[PDB]
Amino acid sequence: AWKGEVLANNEAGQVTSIIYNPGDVITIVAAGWASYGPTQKWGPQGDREHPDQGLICHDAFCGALVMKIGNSGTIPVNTGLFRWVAPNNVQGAITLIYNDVPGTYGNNSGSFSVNIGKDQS
Amino acid sequence: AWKGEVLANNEAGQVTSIIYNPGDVITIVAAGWASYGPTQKWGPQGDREHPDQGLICHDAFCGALVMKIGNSGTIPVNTGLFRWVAPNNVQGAITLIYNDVPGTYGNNSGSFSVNIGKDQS
Amino acid sequence: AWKGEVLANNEAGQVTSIIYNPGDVITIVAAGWASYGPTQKWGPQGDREHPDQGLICHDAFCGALVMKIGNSGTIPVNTGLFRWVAPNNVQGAITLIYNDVPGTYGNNSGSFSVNIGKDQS
Amino acid sequence: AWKGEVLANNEAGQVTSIIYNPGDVITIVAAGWASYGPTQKWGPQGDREHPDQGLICHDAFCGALVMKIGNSGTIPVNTGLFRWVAPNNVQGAITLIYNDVPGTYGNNSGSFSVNIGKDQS
Ligand SMILES: OC[C@H]1O[C@H](O)[C@H](O)[C@@H](O)[C@H]1O
Ligand SMILES: OC[C@H]1O[C@H](O)[C@H](O)[C@@H](O)[C@H]1O
Ligand SMILES: OC[C@H]1O[C@H](O)[C@H](O)[C@@H](O)[C@H]1O
Ligand SMILES: OC[C@H]1O[C@H](O)[C@H](O)[C@@H](O)[C@H]1O
Ligand SMILES: [Ca+2]
Ligand SMILES: [Ca+2]
Ligand SMILES: [Ca+2]
Ligand SMILES: [Ca+2]
Repeated sequence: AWKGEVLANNEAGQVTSIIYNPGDVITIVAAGWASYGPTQKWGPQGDREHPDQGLICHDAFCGALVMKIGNSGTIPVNTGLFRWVAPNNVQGAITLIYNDVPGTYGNNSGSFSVNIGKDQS
Repeated sequence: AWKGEVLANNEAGQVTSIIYNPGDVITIVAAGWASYGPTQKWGPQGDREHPDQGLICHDAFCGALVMKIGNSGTIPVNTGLFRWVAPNNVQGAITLIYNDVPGTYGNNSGSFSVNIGKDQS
Repeated sequence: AWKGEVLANNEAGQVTSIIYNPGDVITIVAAGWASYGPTQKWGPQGDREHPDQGLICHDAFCGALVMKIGNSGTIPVNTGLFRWVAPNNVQGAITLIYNDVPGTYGNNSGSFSVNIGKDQS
Repeated sequence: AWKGEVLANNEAGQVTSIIYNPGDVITIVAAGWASYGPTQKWGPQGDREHPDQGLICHDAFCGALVMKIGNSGTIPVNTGLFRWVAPNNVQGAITLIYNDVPGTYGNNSGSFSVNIGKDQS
């Protein structure tokens, strides 16, 4: 299992120790408070009012938690994944990432605390 | 395992099929958008910019997801619980509850989708 | 999870720390060598070439591992149960027992080693 | 998980759909009756009274269930493995094999039924 923090201002995100292998079932729980610039903070689902101005993940709000598995495209995590299995032919290390516009992470703040584990399968 | 909705304006909470028994380990993941009044909506962590005016759970923000197990006091859930074990002498039906001030539920809207599962022990 | 030994000579059997509750999924793995009287020893499946002369469990061979959940009747365990749900409504402490005819346990010998845990549900 | 059968006269063994990966925890439960040549049949622990005359696994009796993980050596399975981690960092597909002397499988009969699953990690 893996337990850690994902920094909102980290454009490259956080490569965890979790290698998602074919057939794996995983569970992720994410918590905390982060900002993509404003004084205000949002949780791992991000800001439902802010427009997508070129986000690394277009299927989640600005300020949401997302991930990559190996060299996959971005996949929404939001508050977490419950006994989740990946789409075909997706595998590799899980990288966790705050959803913002590339080049605009510098004014970000806060973090999410995240637990990942493998479930029975 | 249980999957269901928890309505923000339901003061009674939502009873799930989950009976928490001594020794049980559980995982909860909660998602979605709800309001305790304002036209704006918050995820399962609630509104961190709002004061506690006599909330059912003082250990969570207003608009947060909370729970009771049998006749326990309120326990925070927020975005979820990862492989969690209850305090001794806490057991019975899990009821999920939106965190608000009692009697002020009428102006609430939205809801959270919540998965609960028992883990290996 | 529980690990312990079940003696062939114990007509009372072995209480475990596992309480089976409705909806629980369990796994048991049993190993070792025992006898209901003969010099030869058998594993937890017992002796397939021996007639049933009034065994505590008619659905398993003489010398097999069986169990009770609370005050249920006997349920075969044999070498174990993989991610098993009680097919009947039963509840309570699992007790493990060597399958022999009551009062004939005085010539029995050996024991089985047994692991039991609850699985995700 | 994988649910299948292992035939006593299959010298190569049965390749399963389970790929053991680094960090995996597995549970195996095996049942049934088989023979390495005699009339009698034995369970997945094999015959504790038969000498080792060059068995493919020296850590298990003749007629026992064993396996290989990738190009590992033979690993005893017997009645099964409870929440088990592979030693020495072995990894790869799990192949299940009846323990007998190489070239003497031709007179074998019966089978074991086997369940394999991955556990939480
Ligand atoms: O839309 C994303 C964008 O939102 C605001 O304009 C922020 O101040 C920028 O840093 C960037 O995060
Ligand atoms: O702080 C609790 C309180 O918050 C706001 O004022 C809402 O209008 C009320 O309905 C109540 O939910
Ligand atoms: O059938 C059961 C019976 O089997 C033999 O007769 C044994 O010697 C007895 O002690 C009893 O275990
Ligand atoms: O020791 C193993 C050996 O045992 C007997 O002699 C069998 O007939 C052989 O086929 C072989 O399985
Ligand atoms: Ca920004
Ligand atoms: Ca309200
Ligand atoms: Ca006896
Ligand atoms: Ca043979």
